[PDB]
Amino acid sequence: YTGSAIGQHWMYNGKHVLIVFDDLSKQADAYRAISLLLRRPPGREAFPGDVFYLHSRLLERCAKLSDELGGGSMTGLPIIETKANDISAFIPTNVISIT
Amino acid sequence: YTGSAIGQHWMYNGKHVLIVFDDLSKQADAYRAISLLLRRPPGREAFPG
Amino acid sequence: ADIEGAIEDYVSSFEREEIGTVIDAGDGIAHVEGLPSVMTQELLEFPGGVLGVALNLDEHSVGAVILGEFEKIEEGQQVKRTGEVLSVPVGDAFLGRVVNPLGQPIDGQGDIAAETRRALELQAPSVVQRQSVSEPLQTGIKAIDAMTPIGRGQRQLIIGDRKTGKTAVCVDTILNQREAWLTGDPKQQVRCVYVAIGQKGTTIASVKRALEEGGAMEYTTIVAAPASDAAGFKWLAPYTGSAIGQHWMYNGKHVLIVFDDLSKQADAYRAISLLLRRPPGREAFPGDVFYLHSRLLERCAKLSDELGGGSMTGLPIIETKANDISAFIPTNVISITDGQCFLESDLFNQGVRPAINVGVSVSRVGGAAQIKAMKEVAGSLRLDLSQYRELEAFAAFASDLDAASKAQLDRGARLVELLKQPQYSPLAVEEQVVAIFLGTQGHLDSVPVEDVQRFESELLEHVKASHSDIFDGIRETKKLSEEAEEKLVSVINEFKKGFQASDGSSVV
Amino acid sequence: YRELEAFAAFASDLDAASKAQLDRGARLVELLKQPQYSPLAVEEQVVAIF
Amino acid sequence: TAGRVVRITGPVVDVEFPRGSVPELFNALHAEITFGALAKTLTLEVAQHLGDSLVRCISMQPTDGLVRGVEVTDTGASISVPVGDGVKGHVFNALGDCLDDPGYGKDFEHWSIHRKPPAFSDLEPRTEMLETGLKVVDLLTPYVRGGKIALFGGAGVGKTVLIQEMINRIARNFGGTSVFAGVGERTREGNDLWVELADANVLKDTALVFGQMDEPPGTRMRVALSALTMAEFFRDEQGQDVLLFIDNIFRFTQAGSEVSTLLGRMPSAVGYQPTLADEMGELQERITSTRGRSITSMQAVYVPADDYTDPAPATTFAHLDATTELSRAVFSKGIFPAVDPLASSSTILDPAIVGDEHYRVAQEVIRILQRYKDLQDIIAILGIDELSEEDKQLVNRARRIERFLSQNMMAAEQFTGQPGSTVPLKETIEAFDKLTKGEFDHLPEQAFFLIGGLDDLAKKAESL
Amino acid sequence: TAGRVVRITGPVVDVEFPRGSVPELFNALHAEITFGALAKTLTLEVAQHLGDSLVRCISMQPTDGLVRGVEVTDTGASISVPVGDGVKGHVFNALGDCLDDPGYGKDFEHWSIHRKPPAFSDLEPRTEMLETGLKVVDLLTPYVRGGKIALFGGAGVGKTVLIQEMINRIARNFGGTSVFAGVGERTREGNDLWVELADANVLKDTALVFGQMDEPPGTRMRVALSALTMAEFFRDEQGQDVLLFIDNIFRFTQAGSEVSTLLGRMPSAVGYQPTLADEMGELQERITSTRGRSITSMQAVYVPADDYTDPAPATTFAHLDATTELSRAVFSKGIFPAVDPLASSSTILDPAIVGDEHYRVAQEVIRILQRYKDLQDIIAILGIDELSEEDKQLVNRARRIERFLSQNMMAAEQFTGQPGSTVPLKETIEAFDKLTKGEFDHLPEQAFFLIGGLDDLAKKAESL
Amino acid sequence: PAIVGDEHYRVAQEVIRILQRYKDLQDIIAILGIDELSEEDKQLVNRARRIERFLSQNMMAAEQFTGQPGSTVPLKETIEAFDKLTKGEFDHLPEQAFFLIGGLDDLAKKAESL
Amino acid sequence: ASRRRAMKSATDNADDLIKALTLAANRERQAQITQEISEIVGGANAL
Ligand SMILES: Nc1ncnc2c1ncn2[C@@H]1O[C@H](COP(=O)(O)OP(=O)(O)OP(=O)(O)O)[C@@H](O)[C@H]1O
Ligand SMILES: [Mg+2]
Repeated sequence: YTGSAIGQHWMYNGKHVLIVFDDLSKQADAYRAISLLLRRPPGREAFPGDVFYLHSRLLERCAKLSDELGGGSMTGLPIIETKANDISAFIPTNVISIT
Repeated sequence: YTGSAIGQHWMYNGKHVLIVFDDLSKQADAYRAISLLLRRPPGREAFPG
Repeated sequence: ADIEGAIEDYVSSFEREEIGTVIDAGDGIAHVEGLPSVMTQELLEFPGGVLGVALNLDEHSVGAVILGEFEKIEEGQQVKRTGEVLSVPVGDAFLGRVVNPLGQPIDGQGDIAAETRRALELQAPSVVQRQSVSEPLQTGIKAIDAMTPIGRGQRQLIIGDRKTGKTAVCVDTILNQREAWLTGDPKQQVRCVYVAIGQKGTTIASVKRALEEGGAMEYTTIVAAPASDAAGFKWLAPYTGSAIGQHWMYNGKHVLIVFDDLSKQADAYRAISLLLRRPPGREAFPGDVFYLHSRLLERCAKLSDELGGGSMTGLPIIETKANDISAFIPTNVISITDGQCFLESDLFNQGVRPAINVGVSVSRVGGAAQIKAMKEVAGSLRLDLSQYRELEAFAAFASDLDAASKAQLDRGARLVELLKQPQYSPLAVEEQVVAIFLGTQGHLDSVPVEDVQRFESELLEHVKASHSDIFDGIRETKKLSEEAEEKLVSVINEFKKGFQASDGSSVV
Repeated sequence: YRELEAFAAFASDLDAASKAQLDRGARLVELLKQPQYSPLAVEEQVVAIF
Repeated sequence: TAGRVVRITGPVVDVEFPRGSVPELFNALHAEITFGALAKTLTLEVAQHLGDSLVRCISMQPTDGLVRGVEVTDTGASISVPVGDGVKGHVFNALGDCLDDPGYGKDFEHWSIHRKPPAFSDLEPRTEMLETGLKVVDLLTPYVRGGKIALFGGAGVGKTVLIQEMINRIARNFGGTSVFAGVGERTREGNDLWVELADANVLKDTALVFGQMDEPPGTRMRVALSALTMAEFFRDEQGQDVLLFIDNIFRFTQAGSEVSTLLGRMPSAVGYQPTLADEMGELQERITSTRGRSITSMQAVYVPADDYTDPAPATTFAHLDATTELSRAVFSKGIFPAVDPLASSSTILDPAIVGDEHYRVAQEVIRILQRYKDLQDIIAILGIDELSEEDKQLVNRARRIERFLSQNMMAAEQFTGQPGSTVPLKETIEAFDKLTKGEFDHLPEQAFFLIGGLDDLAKKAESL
Repeated sequence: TAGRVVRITGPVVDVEFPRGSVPELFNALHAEITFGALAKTLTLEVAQHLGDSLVRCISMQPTDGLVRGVEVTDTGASISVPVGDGVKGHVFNALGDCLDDPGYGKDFEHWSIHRKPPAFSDLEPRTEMLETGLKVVDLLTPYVRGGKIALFGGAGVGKTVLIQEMINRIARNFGGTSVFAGVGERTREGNDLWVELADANVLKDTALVFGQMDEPPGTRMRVALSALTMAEFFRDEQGQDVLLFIDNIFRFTQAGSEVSTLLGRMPSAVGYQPTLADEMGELQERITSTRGRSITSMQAVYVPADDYTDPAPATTFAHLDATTELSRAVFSKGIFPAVDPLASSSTILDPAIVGDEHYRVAQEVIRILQRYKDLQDIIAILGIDELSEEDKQLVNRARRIERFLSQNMMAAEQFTGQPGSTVPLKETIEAFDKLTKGEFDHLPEQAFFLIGGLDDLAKKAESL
Repeated sequence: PAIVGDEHYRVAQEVIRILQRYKDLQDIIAILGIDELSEEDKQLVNRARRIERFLSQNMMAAEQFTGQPGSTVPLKETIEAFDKLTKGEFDHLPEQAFFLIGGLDDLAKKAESL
Repeated sequence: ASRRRAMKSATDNADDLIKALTLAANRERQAQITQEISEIVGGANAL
C-alpha cells in the first residue's frame, strides 16, 4: 500500500509508474496473521474473506488515467509464489481474477 | 415440518399420504443459518449437533 | 494511595488446614474454590474417598480432573488437599501384579508392599547422566532383531493400524525375556511393565493370560487403565508405569516399558484439556500433547555407570488410522522415538506376520544394538529384501531376467518366508542367528518357498535337540565362530536329506 | 510446438511438415531464452523475433 | 424443596435449587408441561453442577412446551428401569415405561441405569466360538460366545438386516434371555423385529427396549443403559445366559454430541464431544461378561461418512472381540451381506481355538482376496490378459470366493425372494478350502452368488 | 517490587505486577517451586500483556508443583545466554545454563537472545561461495557464505560424520567456530553427539546448545535463538566465521505452533502459528554475512508427509540457499560423505556466481550421473552385458565420477589416521572435467575411493 | 424434447453420451492412450475429440485477442453438424479442422486449408 | 520395440499422474486439517 501510494502520487501528476510487488502471497500471509491475531474467523486456506479485497484494493489503483487527470499510469507487476505449480490455489486464483 | 403436519393430519384419519421434501439439504443449510445466528456453537461441517 | 497497600496486605493475608469447596462439577472435572496454597498437579481428595488432580489454577477456582467415582462429587462438597504432588508406590512387589495408575492393585490379590513412593513428574535423566545404547534387547521377533534392532535404553515405536499385530509384538518381546530372567543375573534380567490405556478389561485379562501361560508374569507388572476408568487414569497410566520402571532403572535394573496405546493417552489428555477450557490446536489437541509424550518417553534411557548402569526401554504402541503416519500424534511420537516398526494390514493379510514393513521401518540405534553374530548374519538381509521388493514386479517374467536377478528374487522370497513367525513364539537370539544364517548364506535356496517356514522350525529344533553346541557357542561368545559355522553347515546339510518337502521334491 | 515435441518424444516418425515445425519451435525456444540482467531494447527484440 | 427451570435451550434445561437441596449428578428430576397438545411429565437427567445452586440437565422427552420458572421436583435417585423375568416378552422405552401394555412394570424391582462396570478381578476372556451359519462370519469373523461382537457399517449397507438375521440365527434356539436395545435406529425396523419375534415365539424370551431416532438426545443416550441394565440383571441376579443386541450403538455417542455443545463442552475433533471415549468406555465395559456369567453382546456400529477413521468407530473398535465390517464397496457389487473380508477380524481366529484347518483356510482366503484387491488397479487399466498365469488363476479364484462369501440370509428373503440358508461350519471350511485349492475353477462365477452351501453350488451350477 | 502468580494452566503462567513495574515483552522472570521432589527455579518468558497489570508468560520448565501467589522476580532483560570463547567445548540448554558443568558460564558476558538482524545497509550485496574443500559440495552443490543449507538424511547415512567434517573444516580452513543448536534434540542423540565430538576432539571447536524434547515448547522454540546468539557473538565480536547447525528446524516451527496454541492464538492454514513466516524470518535473517564475517547454517529440515508445499517446509525453504541430501544408497557403496549428487541442489550453481567452467563441468557430471541412474534399472535386471558400447563407456565413466566424489574426510582421521584432504575448487573442477572427458577411465574403480584430488588419484593408481 | 424438439434433443443427448464415455475413458487414455482401447471405444474417442473441439467457436468478442473475426452458427446448422459428427460423417477429417471454426462451410474451408 | 516405447510412455504418464495425485492429496490433507481446526476453534470461540 505504501508502494502504491508513492506510485500514485506520481501517477496523478502525469508521470508513468511501474509497481513491482515481490511477493503478494507474503502480504496475504501477513494479513492472515494479523486477522487471526485479531480473532477474525478464517475462511479458505485460513485466509479471511477480506484477503481478496486486500489485493483488489491494491491492484485496482494501478490504472491508466484519462487525459482529464493528466494521463498518468501505474503498471503493476504483482509476483505470486505458487506451491508446486498449483495455479488453482486460493491466492493465485484471486490475483488472476484481479490482474 | 409443516408438510409433515399436513400429511399427518390425513395419516391419522386413515388416509394415505406421500410427502416429497425438495431438498432436505436446503433445510439443513437453513437450520445451520438459524443456529449460527442464535449463536449455538456448531459441530462438524459447521452444522449444529 | 492506601488502596494498593491495603490490597497487598489483604492478599498476603490469604499453619491452619486448607479446605476448599466444589463449585462446579461436570464430565469428570470439578472446580474447587479456595485452596490458596494448592500446587499444580497436587492430589486433592473429595469427601467420598474420591481423588482428583489440581490441573488448572485460576484466580477464582482450581479445576481438578477426577480420578474415577466422578458421580459422587457435588457442589458444596469439602475438598482437602494432600500436600504431595502425584506419586505412586514402587518396589519389587509390583512384579506379577496388575495395578491401576495410582498403584492400587486391581487383580484382587493382596496389598502391594511398596518400597518407596516416586513422583510422576520427576526429571528424566539428563544428557550428562546417560550412556550410548549398546546392549541388545532381544524382542524374539526375527524381523525386529535382524532389521530394526532394539537396544535397551531405546524408544522403539510400534506403529500401525488396528488389528495388525502391535500388541502381539510387544507381548512377544515381554515373553522373550524369560530366558534372561531365569539367569538370575541383574545385568541380563529385563523387568517389564505393560501399560494398558483404554483397552477393554477382557483384553487386559487376555494379555495377562498370555504372559502367565508363557511364564513372563513373574517379572512383568501391568498398569491397567481400562476404558471403564476416567480420563484421568488413562492420562496417568503411562506415567505410573514409567515411575515403576524408573525405580528399577535407577537401582541398576533393566526395564522394558510397553505403552498400549499412547494414542489413547493423547485422547484422554485431549478430553481433560478440552473440559478444562484449554485452547485447542490441531485435531483439537492441547498445545502440549507433544510435550506430554516427550516428557513420558524421555525417561526411557540408559543411565551412565555412575547411576548404576540401569536402563529403561520404551515400546510405545500407536494405532494409526488408515495407515496415516502423518497424523498429529503419530508424527509427534515418530519425532520423539529412536525407531519405528511400521505394521501394515496389507502385509498382514498377505501372510507377512508379524507385519513389519521393512524398508519404511528403521532403528536409529542400528547395529550398535545387535550382538556381533546377528550383526554379521543380518547385514545382507536388508539389501536382499530391498532388491526383492524391487524385483517383485518381475516374478511373472522370471525367464527373461538375468541369472543374478533371478537368484536375488528367489533368495528374497525365502528371506520373506524366513521373517514370518507364529504368535507368542519368540526365538532366542541364537535361534534367530541360525535362522537368518539359513537364508542369507543360501541354505534355503534348495528348499521350496512354501516349506521354508517349516524347514527353519524343524532344523532349529533338531539343533536344539542334537547340536546345542552351536547355540551355546553363539550365546556365550555372542559371535558365530568359524568352526561353529562349519559345524552348523554340516548339520544343515545332514538335516536337508531327512527333510521331506510338502510337494514331495528332494531338498539337497 | 510444445505438444508436438511431447508427441515426438515417443512417435516413431512424423511427416516432413512435423519435423519442420519441431525444428522451428526448438529454435524459437532457444531464441526467447535470454540471460539475466540483459534487457533488450524494443527494436532489438523486433530484430530477434524477426 | 423443589427446583425452578431458569434456562431452556433445546434438550438442555438449567434448574435452580435452594442451596441446601442441589440434586446429585445423574439424578432424575420431574418437570411438567401443561400445554394441552404436548402435556406431559418431563424427565430431566442432571448432567452438570454449574454453581450458584444451578444444575444442568438433559431432557428425556422433548422440551417443547416447557416454561421458564416451572417447578422441578427431585426424585432423589437416578433413572430406574424395571428388572426381572417379567420384562421378558415386552417392549419398553428408555425410561422403563412399557409401550405395548402401559403400566405393566410399575411394581417390578427397579434398578438404576447407572452402575460401575464389573471389577477387573471378575473378567475372564472368552474363547468359545459361536456358530452362526453364515459363511463369511463363520470363516473369517468367527463370533465368540460370551464375547462382544460388532457389525460396523456405513449408512444403509445392511446393518439392521444382518443384525435381524443374527437374531434369527442365534436367538431362535438360545436357551437364555435376549434383550434388544434400539438405540436411535429406525422405528419401522423395530416394529418388524417385534412382529417377527412374536411370530417365532421368541418374544417371550426377549425384552425389547426402544429409544428410536424420533426421540431427543437424552433418550438416545440412556436407552442403551436402560437395556443394558436388564441385561446386567439377567447376568448377575439370575445367572442366565444372556444375549444383548444393540442397534445402533453409535447413536449413543452421537446423542452425547448433540447435547455436548449445549452442555458447555468445547468440541473435539470432527465435532464430537471430548468425553467420547470415556462415555463409550463406561457403556461398553458394562456389557462385558464376568466369569461364570455370560452376555453375548452384538452391537451395530454406524460409521459416519463411510469413514472408518472417524473417531467414534475407531474408539469402538477397541471394545470388541469380533468385528464384521460392512462396506459400501462390497454392497455395491451385489455381494449381500456386504462384509469386507479383509477389514473384519476376530480374536478367536487363531489356530489354538478354531483349529489348524479353519485357520489355514481362512488365512488363504484372506491372502487371495488381498492379492485380488491389489490387482484390481492393474486389471482396471492394463487388463487381466496381461497378468501372470498364477495371478490370473488367483483372480478367478478370488472372484469365486468373493461371490461365495455372499449368502441368501433369512432376513434378506424379501431382498432376494429366495428363502434363507444355513451352512454348517465344517461345510464352510470344506467349500472354501476347495475354492482356495481351485477345485471349483471350472464353474461359472455367477454360480457362487447367493447359494449358501456346496449342494446349492452344484444345483446352481447345473441351472447355469 | 515483585509479581505474583495468579493463573497456572500447563506451561502458561499469568503473573500480576504492581501498576508501575509490569515487565516488558520477552523478559525472563524467575519463580520458585518449593516442593521437595520438584524443587526448581522456573524461568518464565513474558509473552503477552493482558491488562490490569497481568502478564502471560510461557514457562521454560515444567510448571508442576507451582503454587498460586508465589513471588515472581523480574530480571529486567530477556532470556540471556553466555557468550565468548568460554562457551566452546561445553553443552548448554536454551536458558544458558550449562549441562555438563552446572554453574559454568554464569559470569561470562550475557547476551539477550532477542536481537534484531543486521541493518539493511550492513548486508552483503552479492552471494559468495564457501569453499568447504569437499569435492561433491564444492562442485555440484556449492554452499553459501552466510547462507542456509538444508541437510536431509537420517541414521546410518553419516549425518553426524558430515557434521564433524564441517566443524573441522570451518575450524581449520576458515579459522572459525561452530554452534550446534539441537532443537528438539533427543536426549540419547544429544549425548551421543556430545561423546562423538569429544572423541573426535572437535568439541573444543564447537558450542553445543541442546533444547531437549522433554522440555516444554518454550525452550524448544528459544534454543535456536540462543545458539544463534552465541554465533552472532562469534561473528560480530570475535570476528570468526561461524557454522550454526540447527537440527531440526521443523521442531522450531512445531514448538512455535505449540506455544501459539497455548497462548490461545487461532491456528493458521495447516494448524501452524499465524506468525509462522515472521518467526522463521526472525530466526533465519540473523544467519547472514556482515562486515566480512558470516554465520553459515546447515539445517536439517523435516518435511511432514513428504509435502514440500506444507507451510513449515514451504517457509523454511524460502530461506535455504542449498540442499544436501544424504542417501542410504550412496552410503552403502562406500562413497562418504554420502551426498546424493542428483537429489542435492544449490541456488549458486549458476554461471553468474560460479565460474562458467565450474557450471559446465558440474552440469556434465550431473548429466552423466543422471544417465547412469537411468541405466541402473536396466543393469540391475538384464545385466551389465546387455548395454551398448556407448552405454558401457558411460556407465564406467559415471561409476568412476560418482566414486571420485568421495573424499578422505577429516572426520575419518580419528579412525583411519589418514589426514583429511582439502581439495581446492579449481583442482576439483579440472579433475571432474578430466573425468567427464574420460582421461582417467583406464584406472580401476577402487582407485577413486576416498581420495582428495588428482595427485592422490595418481598415487593410489600407482599403489594398485 | 417438448421445448427444443425431438431432433435437437436427440443430437444433444448423443453428444453428451459420447463426451461422457470419453470422460470415463480419461484415465486409460492418460496412462496408455487410445491404442489400448477397443475399436468401438477408439472410434468413439476420435469423434468425441472432434465433437469437443467443434463445440469451440470463434467468438465475436475474441477478435480483440486472436484477431480472427467471429462467427454465428444458426441452431439448425448446429444440430445438423453435430448429428453428422455423432454419425461419424466427419471422422476422417483431422482434429485441427474443428478448432474455433464455427460452422459447416467454415469446417470444409479449414479442412481444405489443412 | 513398440511395446518398449509404449511402456516407457505409460510409465512416464503414470509417474506424472502419481505426482499430480500426490499434490492433490497434499492439498486435500491441508484443507482437511484447516477445516477441522476451523470447526474446532469456531466451537471454542462460541464457548
Ligand atoms: N505373528 C503373528 N502370526 C499370526 N497371527 C498373528 C501374529 N501377530 C498377531 N496375530 C494375530 O493378529 C490379530 C491381531 O493381533 P493383536 O491383538 O496383537 O494386534 P493389535 O494391532 O495390537 O490389535 P488391537 O488394535 O485390537 O489392540 C490377532 O488375531 C493375533 O492373534
Ligand atoms: Mg493391541
